[PDB]
Amino acid sequence: MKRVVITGLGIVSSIGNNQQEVLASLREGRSGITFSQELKDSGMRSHVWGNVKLDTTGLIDRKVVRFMSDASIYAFLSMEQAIADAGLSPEAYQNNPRVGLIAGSGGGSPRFQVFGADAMRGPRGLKAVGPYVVTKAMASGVSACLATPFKIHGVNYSISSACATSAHCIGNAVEQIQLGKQDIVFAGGGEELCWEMACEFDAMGALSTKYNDTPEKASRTYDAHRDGFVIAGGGGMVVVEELEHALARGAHIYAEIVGYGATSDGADMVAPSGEGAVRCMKMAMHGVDTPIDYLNSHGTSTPVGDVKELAAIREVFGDKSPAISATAAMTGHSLGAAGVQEAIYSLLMLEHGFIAPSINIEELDEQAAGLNIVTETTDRELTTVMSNSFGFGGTNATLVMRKLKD
Amino acid sequence: MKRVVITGLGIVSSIGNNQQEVLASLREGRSGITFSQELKDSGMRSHVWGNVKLDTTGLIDRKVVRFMSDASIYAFLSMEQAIADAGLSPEAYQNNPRVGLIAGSGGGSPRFQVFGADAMRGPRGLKAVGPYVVTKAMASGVSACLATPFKIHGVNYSISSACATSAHCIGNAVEQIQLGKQDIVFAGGGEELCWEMACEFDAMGALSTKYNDTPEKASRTYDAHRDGFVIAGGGGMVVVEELEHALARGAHIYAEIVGYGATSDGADMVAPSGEGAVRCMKMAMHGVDTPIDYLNSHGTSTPVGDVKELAAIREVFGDKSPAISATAAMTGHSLGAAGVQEAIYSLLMLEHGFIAPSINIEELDEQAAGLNIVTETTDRELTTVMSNSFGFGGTNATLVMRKLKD
Ligand SMILES: *C(=O)CCCCCCCCCCC
Ligand SMILES: *C(=O)CCCCCCCCCCC
Ligand SMILES: [N+]
Ligand SMILES: [N+]
Repeated sequence: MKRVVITGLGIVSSIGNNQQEVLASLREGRSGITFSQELKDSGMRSHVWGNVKLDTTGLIDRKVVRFMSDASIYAFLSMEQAIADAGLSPEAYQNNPRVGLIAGSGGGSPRFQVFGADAMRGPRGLKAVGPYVVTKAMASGVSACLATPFKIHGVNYSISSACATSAHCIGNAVEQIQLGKQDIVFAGGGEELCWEMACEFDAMGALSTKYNDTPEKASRTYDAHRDGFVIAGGGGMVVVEELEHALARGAHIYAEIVGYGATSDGADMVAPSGEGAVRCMKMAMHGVDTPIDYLNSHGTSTPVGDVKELAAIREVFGDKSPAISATAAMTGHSLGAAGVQEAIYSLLMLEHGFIAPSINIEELDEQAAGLNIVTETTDRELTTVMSNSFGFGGTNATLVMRKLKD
Repeated sequence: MKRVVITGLGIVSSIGNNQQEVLASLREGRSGITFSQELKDSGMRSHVWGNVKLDTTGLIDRKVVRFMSDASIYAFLSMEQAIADAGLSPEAYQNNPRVGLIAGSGGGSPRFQVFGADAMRGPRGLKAVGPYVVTKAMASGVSACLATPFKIHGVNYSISSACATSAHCIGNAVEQIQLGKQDIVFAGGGEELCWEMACEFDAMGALSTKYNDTPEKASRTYDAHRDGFVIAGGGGMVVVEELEHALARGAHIYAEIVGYGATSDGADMVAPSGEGAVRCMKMAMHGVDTPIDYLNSHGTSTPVGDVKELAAIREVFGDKSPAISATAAMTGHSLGAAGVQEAIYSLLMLEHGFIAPSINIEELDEQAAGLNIVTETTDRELTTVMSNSFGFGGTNATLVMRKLKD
């Protein structure tokens, strides 16, 4: 079939507003977690989050941004970055049936959905709601709000799968190219950050609550004292392109997507079975004749999740386990945007030959012994990398990226 | 080059709780629209909707339904029907890596999102929210809540694209089979019905408001006096299966999916360009050398939308325009669930050899002159049918289904 590569990337995360700032953070093992007065004031127990430190005011045309929620905004900015980074101009990607977009979010826009209901219940009713809430709150917001202004004519929809959302978007973009339907597909996603959505995770005891006094230490994947993930927001976009098309235009190729796994646990609603992850990674590794040098785990810093994934990793690789680090210990978990942002962190590590450190591991978990968990920025010539993304509903996604021969 | 067929269906709509009840409604041109005190009490101008006339209490295991919102419930029930209709036993589709599920909703669950925020702001805070709001409100709720209890091991995620959602879910399912990755994929979707979501549409003037005293006449696609669509809820699911696999087990085949189109307008955020729909239908018709005997239009009864689609149809078929009817005039528009429900209506028409009437046309719009809009139930031996689905963000989907030879 057709080979697929990544020729551009864009990102807005808790550790950087572009790939340069992100690279700097990854290398330094810098945390993007800060104290949130908003979460505290809402009555939550978790008072920390991975927020985007950027004033998006006036960065998007007024007539365009009026239909957008934060998830769409973060993704839109990420896409602008990706387009430039890919060296693409309007004449090449706009009004072109061979160019599409697949990007989504985990929950659309809880903030505007609540805004809509709150306004409607007010004395002005419909007049207070306004005519822009639907595009801001609908689940497809991220794809709709980008495909329209960027004049995309190809495929256009969002894939949603909880914390695996943007990982499946990328995988599906790869499939569109392998099917020969598209030459280029912008893939990724975004997720807003707000108490409206965060309080639901706190309500199920999934968020960290014992480290509010020391925010940068809250997310501590694999640490024996971890107590839940740190919610984060942001966006990310990658330019997925057919190999010949990319070579023909002299594009800059970060890596080739040589593996994509998507499976289902068919077990628990909010807990991983591990069995699904094993099949997902094996699927992504099928046909890959090179060993996995680095593995960017899902590792959101949860008691069960963290170790369940490691057990799955041991089952897949056995004794030949790759180097592992959970970037979430620095950035927090951006839910729907986690898949693309982590794929990007992995691509930056591959591009710059280094392994980001898995921070805040003061006491390694016993069930994490016998594995190579990197806790310090390590320079190394990586060739093949793997990134895992798991979401509620037993949904699993795995991406394997490899450098292209010279 | 795998061929794909539909071997089972399930549905919960405003016009029936199973395929038999729906068949009867379609043949009788019976409206599923009723007056809604809920919408009126909320302060809306639109007081009509296509509600599901069924008490779902106790129809799903307590431990399972606790994680579900209405969209998931409708889809779940639809899937139970589809499984039985397809004649699939547990050991045939469960714990099987070759069996997946792709289903979504247009907006997850506005009701539970608002519920969570409301509860959180109350005197009980987190305790009032409970630990089940995330799985109910997340955009992937429909796929997550079904893949888990049905023991799905293959693909598992939701495709979301506003009012084209379930149509893209079906198309993606076809793609998974064509890629040889799955032998069976349950595809479809669901959408809850509530003022929390409906008021947002009324706020942009998209819903009918001039026929509240005569509910069954509110949805009137192609009528010169149409004034917006009638919001509806419900679910639908179809069993997408590889041909050889279906034949081998002696499955009942409704039709083969011979065409699937998915395009983007790249124009207006909440209005169709028409140009995108032309490309979508043409894409779905590629290689289809049989004429379209019946076209189930998106036709949601909107001023601009109704005629824009007819213009696109004229451009695609020219002087060879097919018989057309908008089932939405009877059922209302179920948003994310519309795609699969309309594909099911089309399959029932194909299976039973008849064309459902496009009701409530008291005065045909002038821009619809010269077309074959069926306004009376008409028996006819159909062979190839087409169904269109369009959504905000300029997202387009078209499905073409054809009876298998003998
Ligand atoms: C990751 O799998 C955990 C679940 C994330 C679901 C997406 C975010 C849902 C927000 C709306 C519900 C609060
Ligand atoms: C169809 O294209 C019109 C848009 C449908 C969106 C359905 C989901 C909306 C959820 C958010 C409402 C404020
Ligand atoms: N990851
Ligand atoms: N349709």
